[PDB]
Amino acid sequence: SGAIYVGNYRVVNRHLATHNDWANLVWEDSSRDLLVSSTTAQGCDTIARCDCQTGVYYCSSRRKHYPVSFSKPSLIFVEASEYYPARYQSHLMLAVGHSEPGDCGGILRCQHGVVGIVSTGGNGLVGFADVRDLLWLDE
Ligand SMILES: COc1ccccc1[C@@H](C)C(=O)N1CCC[C@H](C(N)=O)C1
Ligand SMILES: [Zn+2]
Repeated sequence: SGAIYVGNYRVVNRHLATHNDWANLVWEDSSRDLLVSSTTAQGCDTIARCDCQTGVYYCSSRRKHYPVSFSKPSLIFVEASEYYPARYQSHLMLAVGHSEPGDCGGILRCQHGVVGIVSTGGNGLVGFADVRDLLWLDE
């Protein structure tokens, strides 16, 4: 679990969005596993606007943060799960690291701010849904 809170927006994994997220929907994209909802309170987070390929992510299944080198946002095949059919997920970045069911929503940060959230795992890999291209989150 986990979310980004920036301005009057909440960014979550689309497959973990609640009834309240859907009732306050701003934007969603199944191909990216992202959903953004509106909030009444002002958020706690800053979004990175950069091309960093290293950072640190939070892994809830270890209660620890790990440093990672990750690929640039790209179109990657993701196997079927209970939440999606087998498909290509866009704007996804991969790295070597631990991620299991439950770790989705953990934040990946570089020195400039939030980069994205955990969206895929298994096989000693961890995948992050990028949010750095969503410039409107800042306004
Ligand atoms: C079967 O899921 C796992 C198995 C081992 C390890 C980890 C997982 C989880 C985290 C995972 O990668 N996904 C399930 C939730 C939606 C994800 C997506 N973006 O399509 C895919
Ligand atoms: Zn950066």
